[PDB]
Formats: sequence, C-alpha cells, structure tokens
Amino acid sequence: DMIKGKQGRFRQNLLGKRVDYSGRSVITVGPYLRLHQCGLPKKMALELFKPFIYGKLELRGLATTIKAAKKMVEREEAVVWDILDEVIREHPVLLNRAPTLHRLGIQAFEPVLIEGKAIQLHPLVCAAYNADFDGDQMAVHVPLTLEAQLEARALMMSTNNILSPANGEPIIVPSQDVVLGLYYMTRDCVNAKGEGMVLTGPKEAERLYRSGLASLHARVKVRITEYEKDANGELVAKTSLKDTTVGRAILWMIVPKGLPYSIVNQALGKKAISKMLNTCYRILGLKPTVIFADQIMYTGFAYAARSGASVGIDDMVIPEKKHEIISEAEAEVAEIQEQFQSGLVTAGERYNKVIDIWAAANDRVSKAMMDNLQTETVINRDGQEEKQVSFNSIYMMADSGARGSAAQIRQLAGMRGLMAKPDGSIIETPITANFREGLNVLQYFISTHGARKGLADTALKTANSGYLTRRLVDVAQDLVVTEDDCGTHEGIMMTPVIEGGDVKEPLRDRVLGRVTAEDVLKPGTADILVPRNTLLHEQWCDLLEENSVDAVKVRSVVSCDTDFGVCAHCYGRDLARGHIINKGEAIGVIAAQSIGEPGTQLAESSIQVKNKGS
Amino acid sequence: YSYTEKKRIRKDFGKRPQVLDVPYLLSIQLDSFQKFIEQDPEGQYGLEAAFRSVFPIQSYSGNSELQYVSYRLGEPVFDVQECQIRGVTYSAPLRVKLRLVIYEREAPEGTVKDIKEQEVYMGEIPLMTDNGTFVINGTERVIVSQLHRSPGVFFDSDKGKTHSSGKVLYNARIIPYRGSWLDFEFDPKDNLFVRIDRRRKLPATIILRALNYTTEQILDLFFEKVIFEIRDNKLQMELVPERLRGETASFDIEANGKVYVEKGRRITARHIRQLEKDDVKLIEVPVEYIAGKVVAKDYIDESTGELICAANMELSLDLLAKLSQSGHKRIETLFTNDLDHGPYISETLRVDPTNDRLSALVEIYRMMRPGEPPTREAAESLFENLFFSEDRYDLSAVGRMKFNRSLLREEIEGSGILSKDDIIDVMKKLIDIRNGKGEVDDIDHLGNRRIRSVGEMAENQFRVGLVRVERAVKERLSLGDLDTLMPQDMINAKPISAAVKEFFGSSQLSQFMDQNNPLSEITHKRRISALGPGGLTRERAGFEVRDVHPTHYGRVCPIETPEGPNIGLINSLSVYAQTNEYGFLETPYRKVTDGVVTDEIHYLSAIEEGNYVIAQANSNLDEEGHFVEDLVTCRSKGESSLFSRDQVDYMDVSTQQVVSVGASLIPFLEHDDANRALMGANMQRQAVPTLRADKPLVGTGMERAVAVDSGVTAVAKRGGVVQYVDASRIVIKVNEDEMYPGEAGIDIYNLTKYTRSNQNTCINQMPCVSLGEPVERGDVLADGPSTDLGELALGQNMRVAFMPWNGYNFEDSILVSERVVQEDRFTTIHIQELACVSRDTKLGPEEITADIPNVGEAALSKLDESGIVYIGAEVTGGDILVGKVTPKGETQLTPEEKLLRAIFGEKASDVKDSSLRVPNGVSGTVIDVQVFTRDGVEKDKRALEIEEMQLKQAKKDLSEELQILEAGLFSRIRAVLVAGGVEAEKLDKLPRDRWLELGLTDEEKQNQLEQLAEQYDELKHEFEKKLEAKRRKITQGDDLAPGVLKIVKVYLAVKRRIQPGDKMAGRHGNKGVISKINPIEDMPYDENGTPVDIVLNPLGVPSRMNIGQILETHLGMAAKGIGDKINAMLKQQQEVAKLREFIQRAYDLGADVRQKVDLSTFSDEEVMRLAENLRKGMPIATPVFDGAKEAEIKELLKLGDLPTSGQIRLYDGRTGEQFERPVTVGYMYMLKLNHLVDDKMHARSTGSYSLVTQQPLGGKAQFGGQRFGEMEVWALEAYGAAYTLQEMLTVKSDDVNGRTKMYKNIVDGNHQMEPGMPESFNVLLKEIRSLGINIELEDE
Ligand SMILES: [Mg+2]
Ligand SMILES: [Zn+2]
Repeated sequence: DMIKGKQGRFRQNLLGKRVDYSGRSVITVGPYLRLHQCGLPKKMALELFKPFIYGKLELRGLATTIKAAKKMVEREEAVVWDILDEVIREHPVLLNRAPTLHRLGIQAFEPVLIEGKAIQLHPLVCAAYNADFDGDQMAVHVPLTLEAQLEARALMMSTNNILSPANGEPIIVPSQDVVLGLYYMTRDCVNAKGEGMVLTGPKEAERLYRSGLASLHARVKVRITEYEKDANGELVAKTSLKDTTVGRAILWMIVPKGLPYSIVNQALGKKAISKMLNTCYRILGLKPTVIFADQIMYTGFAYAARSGASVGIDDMVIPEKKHEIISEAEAEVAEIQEQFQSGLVTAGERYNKVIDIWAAANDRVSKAMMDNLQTETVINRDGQEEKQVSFNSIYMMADSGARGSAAQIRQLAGMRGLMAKPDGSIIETPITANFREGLNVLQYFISTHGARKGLADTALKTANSGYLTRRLVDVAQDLVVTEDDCGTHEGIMMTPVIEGGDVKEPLRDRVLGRVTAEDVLKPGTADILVPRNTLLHEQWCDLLEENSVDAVKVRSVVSCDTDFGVCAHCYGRDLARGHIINKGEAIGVIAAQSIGEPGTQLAESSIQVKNKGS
Repeated sequence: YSYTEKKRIRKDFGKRPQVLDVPYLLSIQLDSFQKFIEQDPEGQYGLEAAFRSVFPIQSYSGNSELQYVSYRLGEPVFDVQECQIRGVTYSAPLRVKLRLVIYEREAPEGTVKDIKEQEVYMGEIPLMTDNGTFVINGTERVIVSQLHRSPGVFFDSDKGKTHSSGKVLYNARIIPYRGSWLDFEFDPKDNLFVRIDRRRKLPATIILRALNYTTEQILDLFFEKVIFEIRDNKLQMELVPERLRGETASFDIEANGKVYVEKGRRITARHIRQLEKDDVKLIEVPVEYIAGKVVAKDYIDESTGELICAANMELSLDLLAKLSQSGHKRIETLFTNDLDHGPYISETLRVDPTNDRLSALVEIYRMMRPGEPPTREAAESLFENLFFSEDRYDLSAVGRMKFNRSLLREEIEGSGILSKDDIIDVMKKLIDIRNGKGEVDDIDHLGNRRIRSVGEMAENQFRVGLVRVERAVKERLSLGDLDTLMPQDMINAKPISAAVKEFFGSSQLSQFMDQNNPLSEITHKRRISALGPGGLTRERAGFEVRDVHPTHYGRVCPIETPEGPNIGLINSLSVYAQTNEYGFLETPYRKVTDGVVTDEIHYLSAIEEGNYVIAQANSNLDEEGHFVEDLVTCRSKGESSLFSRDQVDYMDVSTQQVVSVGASLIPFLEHDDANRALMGANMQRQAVPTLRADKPLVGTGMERAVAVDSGVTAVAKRGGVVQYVDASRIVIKVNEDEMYPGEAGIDIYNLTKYTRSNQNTCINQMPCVSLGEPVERGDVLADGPSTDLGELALGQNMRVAFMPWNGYNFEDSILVSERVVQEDRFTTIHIQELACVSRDTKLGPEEITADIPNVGEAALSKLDESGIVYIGAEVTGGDILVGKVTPKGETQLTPEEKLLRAIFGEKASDVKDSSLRVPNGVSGTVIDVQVFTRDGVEKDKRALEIEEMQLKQAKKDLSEELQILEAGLFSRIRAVLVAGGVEAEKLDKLPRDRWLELGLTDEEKQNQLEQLAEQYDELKHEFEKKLEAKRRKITQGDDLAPGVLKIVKVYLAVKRRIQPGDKMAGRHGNKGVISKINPIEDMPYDENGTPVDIVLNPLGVPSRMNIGQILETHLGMAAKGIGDKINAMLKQQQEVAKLREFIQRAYDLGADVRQKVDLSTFSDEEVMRLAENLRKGMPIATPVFDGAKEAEIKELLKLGDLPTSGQIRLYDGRTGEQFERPVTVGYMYMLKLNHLVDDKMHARSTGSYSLVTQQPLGGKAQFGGQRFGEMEVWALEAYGAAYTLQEMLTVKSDDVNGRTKMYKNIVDGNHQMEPGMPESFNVLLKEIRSLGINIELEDE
C-alpha cells in the first residue's frame, strides 16, 4: 500500500513534490499593468527573496554578518526596500493556476512591488489561464539559478507565447470590456454634432472630442497618411481624404504603419478585432503586435468608461404583438386537441403537431422582437426623418459579440422556448414568460430541472476530461524529435474534407506549414509549382490559392522514416512561433495537452445542386 | 400589531391574502426527540418499545427470569449555559426499574423469590437543548435527518446494459429494516434466480423447497393446466376459447362434428368469434399435436406401482402408448406459449440440482458456510434465523404496509416475519410483470424514500447496546450463581454510554454546527442527507438518482443544494413540509367544494397527491373561492393541463410552499434563473456578522420568522415591564395575569457577550428595549448576531451604479469607495482560542511558575505572578502566552556545584521551558481566560478571581429576588401592624428592621406577627441554602481526562477590516473580489454631489441571467428616495399633521394590498418614533411570486420625485465631464462572505522540513510549500525547461546537501547548483530492498 497507489508514493512524493520558495493568493484585475508584468505584494516578495536580500546587504557592506542582515530585514528600513526594488528589477517569477490543463498554465512575469495582499494579473492573459475573479487562487514560484532566469525570459515569457500550441490562432484576443469600448467608438450615427466637417488629422479630432465641440461618432472627411511596405521592405506613404467617424481616427492614432486604413473603417466587432490582430502580426511582427495590443486595451478601457453604458429595466422592450401570437397559438392548440378527442389522429401525431406549431410561434415572436429592437432609432435629419442601426445598449451588447448571443437575447426579452424533461422528452407547453416578466411555479420548476442537469453534467464532464487527458499525456510522453531530416519522399495525399453540402474546411488552412511530399504541377503538366519538400508558409498557400490545386500530398509524421522519434521536416512548422520545428522539442506532451485542454465542452427524395456545375 | 412591530412597520407589497401562517420552522427536531423520550403507557415509539423488544431475559433454562417495569430520566446536574461554559456534555442520568424473579427448580412454576431493584442506573443519555441541538463536549453538534430507501419490495428493470442485446431482465428486491436482503432476478433463459444478499444466483425454486413444498404442490400453485381427454378414441382436449388469442393453426381444428379451422389457415378473428359464440369446450386433436407436449404430474402405474413418466418429462411415442394402454383418460400438460406464458418454474426445476428438502437445506448451508459438513439441524437453525427469525429479520409496520400494498392486499397490518405466502405472491407478481401485466417502480418516488430522523436512529443504536448487554448478562446469569448477586453488580453502564457517545460524537451525520449566521444554523438543522450508514456513495451514484423528481413539489426545495461534487445529494427541505406518521413527506393543500374553495386544509403524501387534480396558488379567487377564469391550469398525475372550474379537487396553500427558507429569503426570485439562485443561496449561507447590522431595504417578509425561530434572539416568555436595563442583563417585572400565585418573583435575562463560535466569529447580543417599556409575550428583547429588532440583517445596503470605470470592474471584480472603509461599516471581529495543558509526566509534573530559564524580563513584563497574561494586554506573534517549565532529572551536581547553585539560586529542576507562545503572525487582545484544574491542592489565584467574578453576579441575582420578596414581606408586616392599634407616625420614621422587635396587644395578631417573623427566618434560610448549593456547584472541579493536571484557555479577539482581495457578493449570484479602494474625489457623483459607493460591471447581467438585481436596484433607489424625502420633511419639524398625511398617502399607494396600517398609533409620540426609525428609508417586502410589478415601482419612484425610468445623469468624479446615456443607480443589499484574504494569503522562502522524507512540511499552520504536481511537470516538459525543472525537483525540495550548499551559494552572490540524487529516491530503493528484490545502482 505504501508503494502502490496515489496516497502512497510515485504520484504523491516522486511526481507531486512540494517545492520551496512558493506562495499562493487571490488574483485581481490590475488594469494599469503592462502585458509583460504582474503586481506582487511587498511582504510576500520580501519573504521569498530573503536570502537575495541578505546577500546584497552583505555585498554592500551595510551588514557585517548574516544575523545583522536578518535584524535589518526585521526592522524594515528604507534601505531594505531600495535594495529589494533593485534586486527585483529583471528577475522573473512563475505564475501557475491550479488546473494546469495546457502549457499556458505556467507563465513568467516581471513583478512590480505593490501594497495590498492580492496578486494583480494582467487582463489579457486571463483567457489563457481560464481565470476568473471570483475567489480563484494562484501559486507563485521563484526561479533561482541563472539558467532558470534565461529559460523563464526566453521560453516562458508572455510576449513569446501569443499563439496557442493547439491551433495557430491568437490566444490573447480582447475579451469583453475592450471589445465593447472599441465597438462603441467605431459605430457611426446618421446625424449628430459636427456632421460632415473636414479635419486635417486625428489630433484635431481629439481636440474637438475632448472639448465637447464634436461627437465621438459623426461622419467626416479626414486626410490621412497610411504607410505600406509594398516594395522590398520600404514604406510608402499614401495620403488621401476618407469619409469615416471621429472614433475610428482616434483609434487610428495607435495603429502602426503597415496596416491598411480599411481595417478600422468598419463596425469593428469581435471578429474584426481578431483579424486585425492577425494581420498586424503577419505584416509587422511580434513587438509591434505586443505594443498595439497594450494600446488597444488602454484605449478601450478609457473610452468604455467615458461611454457610460448601463442597463435599465426599460431598456429591454417587450414586443407589442407577443400576446396576440401566443393567444393565436393557444387557440390553434385547442382546435388540434379537440380534433384529437374525436379520434381522427393518434396521440403521437397530435404531440408532433403541437410541438411544431409551438416552435413556429417561438420563431415568430423571436423575429418580431428582433425587428422591434434592432433598427428602431428614427432620429431626424434637417427635415424629414430616417432610421439607422439603433444605439440600444442591450442591442450593442448583442451585436458587438461582447456578451450574449441571439439565444440569450431571446431568453431575456422573448419566450424562453421548449424544455426537456428528465428522459429527454420535451414538455408540451413551453415557458411563455421571460425574466423581465415573472414566471410561475411550474415553468420555474422545469427550468430548475434543466439547470440542475446542466450543472451535474459539467461536474462529471470535468472529471472525465481530466482523466482522459492524464492518459493521453501519459502515453505520448517519451516521443522526441531526434533527427533533423530522415529524407523520405513518402507522405499522405491531403484533400479538403467536403462533408456533404459544402466545404466545411478549405485546403489552404489544412496545408499551411506542412512540407510537401513531391512537387505539385499546375493543371498543366511540366509546370512545377513547388520544388521537392518545402515548408508551406502563408506565401505558398496564397500562391496555391491563385492557382486551382485541389489535393496535395504532404509529408506526415506517421510516414516519417526516422528511428526512435521524428525528423523536423516530416513534422512541419506549426508552433506558438512561426518557424520550422526545432530539434529536441517534446511534441508528444504538447500534442496531448492541446488535445486535452479544449476537452471540457464535449424523406430524402431528390438531390439538389446548390451551385451551377457539371 | 405587536409592540416591537409597532416600533418599525415594513411596507408590504403583495396582492394575495395569506391564509396560512408559516409553521414553526424547527418542528422536525423538537417533535422527533419529544416522540423519542415521551414516557407513554401503550408501547408506541419510545424506549419502552425497545425494552419490551429485548425483555424478558430468561436464563439458559435456569429458571431465573428478569423483568422490566419502567424507566426514569434523572435530573440533569448541569444546566445548558453553565454546561457549555464548563466544557462538559449536557445530559440526563437514565434509571430503569427491574425485578429479578427466581422460581422453584423442581416444582410447578411459581415465583419463589422476587426482588425489586431500587431504580438501577444504567448510564447517561444526552438531552437536546431548547433549540434542538446537542452539547457533547462543550461543542454544539447537529444530527441531520437521513433520507433512505424504505423497507419493502421493489421491481426494477435494469435494461440497456444487459449483454447489449436488449433482454430486459427484471428483479424484485426485498429490503428489511433489520435483517439480510433478498433478491430475485431473471436470466436470458427466463429462469428466475435468487441471490442471497450479495452472493451467486441460484435457481429460485430452492427456497420453495426450503419452505417444505413438494414439486407437485409447486407445479399446481404456479402453472395453468391443459387437459387432454380420451373419449372413445383419439385424444380430445378441453379448451377455453379465449386462450386461442393469436396462433397460426398447425393442424385441422375440427370440433363437435364440423371442421372450424382448416389445416393451414391461421386462426382469424372471424374464426375466433365463431368459436367463442359457439361455446366450444372440447375438441378432438391429432396425435401429432400431443406428440410434443410435456407432462405435469408424476403419473405412476396405479396397478403395479412401477413409475413410467416423471413430473415435467418430455413426451415420446412410447410414453404416449403406455399411457393410453394404462387407461389414463385425463392428461395434464403444461401451457408453454413462448410469447406470453413461459415454462419458467419448469426450466428452473431443470437447472435446479436439488430434489429433496434435505438436499435444498444442505445446498443453502453450503452457500452460507462453505466448507464445513452441514448437519440437518445446523442448516435448519441457520435458515430459520436468516429470513424468518423475528429478532434478526424485521421489515416494519411501514415495511409491512408497503409489502401488502405491493401485492395489492387491503390489509395494512401484518406479521413482521416473512411468511411463505408472501414469497409465493412476490414471485407470482414478478413473473406477472415479466409477462407485461404490471408496471415497474421508480426509485425516485418519494413514496419509496423514507426519512429517518434523530430519535429513530438513537433508538436503533440503543437497541444495539441492549442486545450487547443482554447477551452478556445472559451468560453471566447462566454461568454464575443465581441467588447471590443483587441487581447492580450484574448490569454495567459502560457499554451503553460508550455506544451512545460513539454515535453522537464520531459519526458522519453528527457534525459541528455551521455557526456564523442565523440562516446557517436554521438551514443546517433542517437538512436531509442521503449519505451516512446504508447510503449510496457519491461516485457510485448515478445521474438519475441526483435528478429532481416531479414528486419533490412542495416538499423539498428544488434549488437549494450545494453546487460542489455532491450536488443533488443534499436537497434542503422546503418551508411548509412535515413528516408523516411513518416518516414520509406530506404537504398541505386547500380543499375544493365543487364550486367554492373552502378553508379546510389536508396534508397529502406523494401517492395520495398523485391521484387528485390540484389547483395552483396563483389562481384568481374573488371573495368566495370562485375562479375568475372558466378554464384554469392544474396538475393531476404529475402533469399539468387545463381543467374546468367545477373540476379542481385541491389548491396550493401558498406560493412559498415549493421552496426552502433560503430561497424564500431572496427577493425577486421569480426573475432569477434557477442556477444563479442556487449559487446565491449557497453562498449567502456563508455571510459573517458585521459590527452593527441594520436591515435589508429589499426583503421578503420572512425575516422575522427566521430570526425569531432561531435561538439567537432573546424573546420574552412572560410579558411585563422592563425594570432594569444593562448591557449584560434585562430585568422585567411580570404582569399580574401570567404571575404565578405562589413564589413568582420577577424575570431576569442574562445576556452573553463575546464568545468564540465554531467558525471563529463573534457572538454578541445587544438590548433593544429601554427602562419602563411594556413588553408582551413573544417580542424581541435582545438582538442576536446580525439581526435588528427581530429582523434578519445579514449584510448592508449601499448605493451602487452600473457602469465600467476604466476596467477596474473588468470581470466580476468589484470597485469600492474609500468612504466605505472610512465609515467602518464592513469590519468584522474574529476570535481565536488557545489552550495550554500541564500534564503529569513520570519524571515529574511540569510547573506553571513565572521563573523561566533564559528569558528576558521583557517577556515576563506582561505576566502576573501566577504566570497568566493580564486581561486587556496587547500581544503580538511570538510572545509567551503562558509560562510552563519542563522538569529535568539526574542532574547529579557536585557538592561544591550544589553550593554554588544554592547561593546563585539556579534551579536544577528546571532548565527547560514548555511555555506556550502566540502563533506566528497573529496579534490581538486577550479578552478572556479560563482555568480547569483536575486535582489542584487549592484553587489558584486566577481561579479565585474567576470564581469571584461569576459568583458576585450570581449573588447579585439571588439578592435582587430576595430583596423583592423582603420588600413584600415588610409591606405585609406593616399592614398587619396597622391592625391591632394603628401606628404610622412613629413607625415610618424608625428603621424597618425595628418592626419585628416591636410588639402589640396579646391576641391572634401576636400569633400573626410570630408567623411573619418565622416566615422571614424561613426566607433567609432558604435563600442561604440555595446560595450555598449554587456556590458548591460553581466551585467544584469539572472532571478532566486521566493524566492532565490542569488546562488554561485564552481567547484572543481581532478586528479585521475589509481590504483588497476579500470576496463580496450579492443575493442574486453576482460575485466579486474587491479590487481597489478609490479616493472619495475620484468616485462618480450626481449633480447633487452624493458619490456612489460601488461601481458594478453591467456585462455580468446578460450572460448571467439574473434580472432580480435590476429590479432590486430600482426599488432600493425608490425606498431611499422616500426615506430622503421623509428626512427632509422631518429635519424642519413642520408638524405631526403633515407627517401623518404624507406617511398615509405613502402607505396606501394604490389598492388591492393586504397592508391596513397607520393612524391607530398614539397621535404624537409613537408616530414620531416610527418616523425616526423610517427616516433612514422605509423597508419593503416583496414576496417571492406575489411581487411588485413594474408599474408599482414607477409609482414609487414618482412619489419620491425621481425619474420614473430609473436612470439619472451622472458626473465623472475625476474629470467632471458628463457621461452620455444616463445610467441606473440605486441601493442594493450586499453581503461580505467568510473568505478573507489574510487567511488565504501565504508564502515561504525556507523553513522546517519533514521528518522521514526531508521535504518541507505540508500545511498553513507550519509554513508549508505549494504542491508542484505532475500536470505542472508536464506543462514544463512542453517547453524545453530542463534546468528549472531539475532545480525544482532536487535543490528546492529533496537534496539535503544540495539545499544547504545552494543556500550558502545564493548568500555568496553566485547562482549555480549541484543536483545530486533525491533522498526520496533512496527511500524508494530502501523500501524495495526490504522486499526480496535486489535493486542496485550500477557503475562502470
Ligand atoms: Mg473563480
Ligand atoms: Zn521524417
């Protein structure tokens, strides 16, 4: 029993040790921080770095011996705090959050001494940690040796890990407040103060906004000088007059040179911001992307605060024609039930009919609510009136992609649809009321059942996930990249998976960053498009898009020739960095983590061709 | 209204009139324990039942019977409060009357001797307090009720997972209250198998064999016969027409001269009707048809005797021929319809190896006791005691009721033991349902789940103690001599008290009271746990068990249950529910007389509820119980639909009866999603009492019920007038009505000040009333923790504004203004207890003296001569809490050295200190000290002060009562002295004590003066003896454990202020961590200049669909607006008239309201007082489902002269510029939860390491490091981080030389390392080598 088992050994004391120089505390927002830093309470920092303090105190000669250094720390004089500030300067610390699902559960930050007993965590990384500020705690370790310092700053630093190891897409995307602020900033209105005046640049736009002589969103013609690296790395300024809003210019102040103005010209929602970050990374590189993200955060918070967006009870308007629709559907259900009591239709048929008519009524009310709420701002220009995409705060929260989906909008202001009984069968009468109104005992009771089942599901799902990912990481641990290139020509012929109706996933994304098994020819023979095995980066993928290559044989890890591991070429590039895989990287563990962590949310008569083809 | 109610009335919205008032909330515990003790004649539930169950105890044929008469509960030696103070269990001695009777050894039976024992003492039984809890060692414990499967028989399906080929195999399980389990299951081959509790599955018929039934009897009892007659030729069969249902014809079915079914045509419905109307009984049949059947009985050759065919043998031509020639006209075959009627007992008999009774008993014995040769009587006794012994196997009265109901018998009362007819009917019902003429039971039905409360479990455990002691006494009375011993050497109290204290103390369901909130206590006491003994484990339990059954309606709360891993297994009980006579759950409903909705209420259980059509509570009734709508919405068999007015049988009592108390406390529940209500309630039960609780601006009205029913408030028992008010006691003069005629006196209530609760919170009571105020029975005298004037005030109500403020409320985090900490409104007091124990070692007892080796006089400065801290001293971490010395032995000093010691004064006995020190990093004030001395030659100095402090108070109380009685006696002495010669001039000016020595003319009057003098003496002498007794009880040593000389307890109290990192929450499931304290100037302010208190993120609303907070904010803004208006009108003091007009127009506010308030109070004073209490804002009461609609909120906002839309224009406190689009502001009632950052925060650099594996200690008391688990290792491996992981693995934890070398190297300002091999690996090597395995570290 002592050897075997969890409590006994290997798991507990030989894979699950208890390190020194470690702490734990509650996490907090701290918006003013830079992306690459973290707020650390004074007293814990002093306790951790005690021996460093003693060493430096003795080096400076302020204390003759170690006991005098201890006494000097226990008095806590100004000199001690100055030495602590000086030693902490470039020393990085490791932050960890209890369920380390993937490799982003441990990251390094530079600490900044602060008052208080709470750790301050940079907002952008919360998504990576799956961290929430509701009493979650985090542990903090200190790397001691020089190699540890170099490792923390090089491999683990926040700015070096912007791409998820699972897929190439960015992890640090703005979450909720930032996107709301930016959305508020970029949306335009038909008529406001300062409509159509011409500004020489963003600086006087800000002059106007801060002085209250012009609205933050108002259509205007501005002269702007964008830069484009179209030549072989030279930037060419093109300067012209565009018709935009004040807000988009204000945002434009931050934006680095390389990006087209068009990027900001639109509504700038969640998707738009994500692809903005993507383009900024692909064109300029890492450092501009980091600084641009920080600027975006700061400006979003500031102008979100200036907006003053709130939520009152009258902000969610019950559609006027709900009651009619419901009474009509009730009359229809009554007619179908009476026509059942005479016995011309089975019970199941009546069941199906009622469920379908109720679904139709739900769709009707939903569409009526969206029509009512969406475009209701009938504000007036000089003379006659006009209508435009409303500025209703709940509507902006829906449309921006900041919080909520159409389903939740329905759940707030419409009827909250059908429910499932324990066995999965659907109750005949739905919940016609919404949270703005009041439910009654039955409808509540039903929804209570729903929520209970949901919660229990999440619990068991988490347990099963954890277990599965543990097995996965266990099996694939020993696989290592041992050789540079095995030199095989073999590979798997990869096509775009066209499941039924259309192209669920295109080729270009499917092939990006894979080396080719053999040269592919244009649709006309002897027109080699790609030499023997080349790593397919974005430029090659776009080149393939310009042509009409359909299927590409690419070297796969399974067919790799290397003994006892894999070679760089057979694997490919994809990483948090962009380049070909480096020899030595443990791809087994990264693969297992990447597969495990997301695992917590888990008639036919005629064919009809959709597009004109052979 | 009552007086405390007249003090501050709460404006109640709500349209429907409350017909039933909330019952006593603690009914369960009190009623159950009352039923448990309950000295009663007729043996019902109660100790009496146990005694009669176990008694009479007869010797092993020794003819010495022992009889039981009755028992008596001794008077507790220690009252509740003093028992808690002194750290002993509050209990009563149990005394039982017994008789020993000895007969004549060799004569007709007749009592030779009967001796009656003088109420022998058989141990102590703990008593329950007034509130329904138990003090077990000076700690308050709660015994949670347990939900479990009721005894009886259940028929389950268990399909899907049966070999994954369908084959739904049914099973009947018989579970008794006391005894082994019985199980009947099927098999793919339709053989019905029995499996003793948890063994292999045998053929069922064996049990029928054990019951003494022969094969022919069984085949008679179970299968339906089929008759083949031979009349004049060829095999004619007696046929019941209705049997032909569904059968393709295999032969030509001719009958009575006419072919009916042609050979080959399947019998059609036309043919079936023809044959039925024709009344065909017998039909001739071809011999091929019979050439396949099976024989029922064992047909022997009656003439010669030789057997031919056996019972249940397949027929062959030779057997048919022998039968036909033997002369057998009537053949009985079996009916095996492979579709409906199967050969089940037949096939079981084929697999059944046993034939005779003896072989069956042998097989049973070889199942129960494998390996020992079975002897007949051993098997007989084993089998008898297994399932049919009254003592071992008992179902219940309830078990029997369920058993008879399952087999559809009208009779409820049966015999406990399992009779054979029972088993046969059970197997019949099982095979019947297997055919499909019956329904399976649902485990989740509350009709199948019974509640075992405290008294029942205590009774069971006590019975177990009795069976132990009975076997023991049995043996002792058998072996030992009969007539020598008296009935007290024979009975030992040790096992009874041992079993009872084991159950009460170390059990899963007996747990510490969750004592930080009144709500926490009250909800903890009314809990129903499915864990504990005979309960499912959480991991094993299926999702189906943890679902909410439609039966829970109005009995258990669907929404209040911990959201942790054991979600769904707790299910706090609803408000109005009660326990049945049998321990089931029943809920009230109002009767419906065909048209009128009457007022008589009936309590219905689950099954009874299932049948009827019950109307909803929120149905509109006008003045006579008539429905406004013609078709109303009801539920009849667990499904809702529309019924006509004159169809409803019952109607819900009130909207609240579905939900528990916790959910009923949340306002605007109707607008909150069930999930967020769940989390809100679960968290809200963790709130900590603040310094001065005030009240919720938005409540539900249930607050007074909860506060009163919990025992935290002080409530008047007999109404009277407040005589004396102090912040320690309230003294009341009783009213003459309730005043006892003989020896009444007055009532005195001593309050309890700051003591430590289980959760380390403060428990302080404040007086409400003032001198000379009249109080009535049931008013709130003193406020308990976090309650005001009778109302629950869990937290405090502050002005919130919903807006994002420079991303400081980014996520659920919360921003708070420095004004909140300045005003000191979220600061809580906590309380740690510390204990120093001085035991007796064999090298010598340790000492408490102040002479402590090599300590500076700084440490002694704060200690008195006795060695105890001064009361009121401020201490810090590391200071010596108390002084103790460890004895030192075998010093063997040289004589010159001894002389030196003598002159210097050095003590050989000491040289070591065991003195307790304040834990690291905790600093507070010593508020209290207690001393417990097991042996002590005399009371210690400190003991004397503490005894006098308690004593003087007790003395004061007795003196006060005595002084009142003396004043009365003196008044009466003056009234007698006035008779017999009036003397009022001289008397009143001479002292009162000079009235007994005075005289009067010799008459009966002199006799009366002597009477009153003797009464004066008697009152003095009774006072003195009661006082002496009380002082002897106080002084005596409180019995401590063996080996401990004495104990000193010290209480520290610490004031913790709110700071960044603490967790704060609302009532609707919104959470957050306080992120920053802003200066007053930065906070937003309205035009008027009032700043907001909390700035809360709006984005928490849409995805977390809790809309209750928005309505709460609006209504709270309305209430504070009215309160502001009343404060403004009151500061100028216009006149009573204006105030009355304004308050009346406010209190009315429309119509249809059940309020009826104002204008009955004294025209000026009581109105002025009520205005003073409401000037801070008028408290509202929105009930759960009969709540305030939007229009009413709009009206209330208008009455205050505020925007009806609930949004205001706001100015940015930092910049001064206006915010676009006005924002929602208003007051919300928020709570501070028990998760305080200073308790959570923790760090270590280097410290103590563990003994065996030289890793740093685990824990918080000792510094302790974080656990770098395998997942983190994997995380590091995903990176190329080899050196960090290496140092983390060896230098940081496990390498001893490595850690010291690294410490020195770091100190030197160099950063390298020397990894070495971890010590734990060496431990692993040593442990593997301890087996027979040689594992060596090779080298080359
Ligand atoms: Mg959290
Ligand atoms: Zn390869």
